[PDB]
Amino acid sequence: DLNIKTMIPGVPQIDAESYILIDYNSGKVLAEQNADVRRDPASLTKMMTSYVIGQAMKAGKFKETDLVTIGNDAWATGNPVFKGSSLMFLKPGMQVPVSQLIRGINLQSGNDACVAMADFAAGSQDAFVGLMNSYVNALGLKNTHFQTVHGLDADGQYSSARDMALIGQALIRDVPNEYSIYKEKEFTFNGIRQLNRNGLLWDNSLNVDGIKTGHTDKAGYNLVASATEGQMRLISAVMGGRTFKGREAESKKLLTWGFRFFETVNPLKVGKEFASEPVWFGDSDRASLGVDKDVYLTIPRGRMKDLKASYVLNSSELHAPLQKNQVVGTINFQLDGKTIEQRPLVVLQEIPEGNFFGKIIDYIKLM
Ligand SMILES: *C(=O)[C@@H]([C@@H]1N=C(C(=O)O)[C@@H](S[C@@H]2CN[C@@H](C(=O)N(C)C)C2)[C@@H]1C)[C@@H](C)O
Repeated sequence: DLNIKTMIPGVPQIDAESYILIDYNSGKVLAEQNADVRRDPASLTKMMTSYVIGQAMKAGKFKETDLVTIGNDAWATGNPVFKGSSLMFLKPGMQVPVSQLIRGINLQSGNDACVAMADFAAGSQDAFVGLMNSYVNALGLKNTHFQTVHGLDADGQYSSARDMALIGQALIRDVPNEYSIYKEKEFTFNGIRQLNRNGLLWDNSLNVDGIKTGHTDKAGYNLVASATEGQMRLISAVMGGRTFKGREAESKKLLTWGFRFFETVNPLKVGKEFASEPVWFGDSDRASLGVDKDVYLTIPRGRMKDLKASYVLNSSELHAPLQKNQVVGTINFQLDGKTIEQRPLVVLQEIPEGNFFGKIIDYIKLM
């Protein structure tokens, strides 16, 4: 009858030590297990490296076509610390376009390429790690600290499924030109073809434009994945997966589960009037009320027509002056009579005080 419509879906068991599934637009956590346990991120570290780089290029600090000259510290076979790790095989003296180095970072997980771009972007690796951890602070991540540009095992570096899912959200949102690289399945440098090890890119059942893989014998098998269905986008991060086949199978389970049982809705957009309230002492009698940021809600799929919204005002009356985006109350979104999310009710257009004097006196005073 209606137990169907109010059904909570069982969450599938996940053969991973830590995971999280979130909606990209709404931020809603659909499923989680040990999402805040600090773990080693392995090459998921390179998501942040890519984020810092994308911010730099966004700010015009360098271009795709600028040629980086490879220094001694990015010499692949000149630094045995790189042994047994993925590399794009850079040698001192080469001039490699920025567009190729970031593809070594994102697609081949090339640790030498991270060193190349770090010195280029920030002058040194320490400076670049400083940018990384500063963006950790700027994004409000609470279980993430970086000590390398590549994600080779550093004793004091860690992250979490939630923080890595939030880093992936930040990538898609803040630096989309950089994020659009992760869907490329193959990249060739210096006559060596290497594959993007995110096998979900190959899965036709999903529209995975994918993020980053990572694996060390201490981290396990890590993968941050993102897919779309229509205009809904989900993000999954599993850490401590058992095998390469295991981490992708589990991630895919979360993404199809999330898509099948939940949907994302956009019930109100910025600048569209949600409500109207009288105003006192103003040049306008009424205030137009809405949101300063588009509302995205994640609800059970099919239940959109059952979504109801209402609002409360912080004060009994509204007195001018009122500014653009001044918060005067709360919008309540309810499903089945229960409030499922709130977002601030704000003034859509500033409303100054009365001032009804001769327009010319006004000018004259200025003049
Ligand atoms: C990041 O976690 C490390 C790097 N990244 C990956 C990955 O993209 O999944 C692994 S996979 C790579 C595939 N073949 C293995 C190998 O023996 N070599 C040397 C290429 C590893 C890899 C560990 C990064 C820190 O190195």
